[PDB]
Amino acid sequence: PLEEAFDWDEYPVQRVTATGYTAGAESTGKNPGDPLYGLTYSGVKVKRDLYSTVAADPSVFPIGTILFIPNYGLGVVADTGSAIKGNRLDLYFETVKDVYNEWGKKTLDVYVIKKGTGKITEDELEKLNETKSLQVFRNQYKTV
Amino acid sequence: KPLEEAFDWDEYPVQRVTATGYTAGAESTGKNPGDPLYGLTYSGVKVKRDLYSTVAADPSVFPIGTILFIPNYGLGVVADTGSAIKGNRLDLYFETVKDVYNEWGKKTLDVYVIKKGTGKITEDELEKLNETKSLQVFRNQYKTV
Ligand SMILES: CC(=O)N[C@H]1[C@@H]2OC[C@@H](O2)[C@@H](O[C@@H]2O[C@H](CO)[C@@H](O)[C@H](O)[C@H]2NC(C)=O)[C@@H]1O
Ligand SMILES: CC(=O)N[C@H]1[C@@H]2OC[C@@H](O2)[C@@H](O[C@@H]2O[C@H](CO)[C@@H](O)[C@H](O)[C@H]2NC(C)=O)[C@@H]1O
Repeated sequence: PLEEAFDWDEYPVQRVTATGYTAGAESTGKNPGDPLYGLTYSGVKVKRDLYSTVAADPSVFPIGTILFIPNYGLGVVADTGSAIKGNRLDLYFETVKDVYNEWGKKTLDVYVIKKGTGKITEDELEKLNETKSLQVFRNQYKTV
Repeated sequence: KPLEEAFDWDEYPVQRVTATGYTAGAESTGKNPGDPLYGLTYSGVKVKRDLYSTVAADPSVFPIGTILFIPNYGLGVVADTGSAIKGNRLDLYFETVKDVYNEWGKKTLDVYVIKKGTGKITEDELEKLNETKSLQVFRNQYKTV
């Protein structure tokens, strides 16, 4: 594939943190019908292609900057965002499902603690969450 | 210390799986808020993010009620299922779509800077890049035919 087709290490390298996004309201607060729906900060339409539109911090990667992003592809800096600051990228995908599956999808090892019986109730789930020996870890997962 | 290193988890059996995130929202479930069935899992339990969170899996692999420890997510109780959740597949519940984007989808990686931009980009410039002759062989893997 493209990752192996060229010696990319001849180009400058930048460590970044990257998430995915779509043109939809969950990312942009805009919906179909809005005048600027689907349009990046630069004015060009969002695109997932050989060269895809990506979001970055203009002070780090100016608009028009061409990047190669492993496991995503070639990217042209065309968009920006309030949360997109510093060494941060946001990668355009067509659908929320694509963000979940093409960037969010992770292969990893999980530990099987107890085989289930086929049932679970609210009471049992509450009992598990009230486990005394684990309350010290609980604030790390509770939102409230 | 983090839960991920507070116990010798390798004492327990290990299962390689492919995992994604989901929410109660319509993008995942097709249900809208106001629906009395909104946020209701297959097991009849309400979706929950907590010490023990509700996760989705294939019952034939992980029966309902199965407790897992998923690194960088937490302890999970299999309480949900899904048409696409088959085989060694897990779907991890998050409260919002942004949480799925940020808390699961966020990756630290190196990218290569091919060319620094001038501060402007046009549709025609982007089109010409995508029409690069020597790269049309690679284009099938990114374009959605
Ligand atoms: C919270 C946050 O930073 N959201 C970003 C996320 O990353 C890129 C994209 O989605 C971004 O949306 C773009 O915001 C810019 C600044 O308000 C707008 O000028 C762009 O038109 C908008 N892009 C699109 C495709 O709508 C969000 O602001
Ligand atoms: C595409 C797909 O499989 N989506 C899944 C995704 O993973 C778990 C959850 O979201 C799942 O939603 C649950 O579907 C089950 C039937 O398949 C229903 O019985 C559950 O009530 C439903 N869960 C919720 C919280 O609505 C989606 O079907």
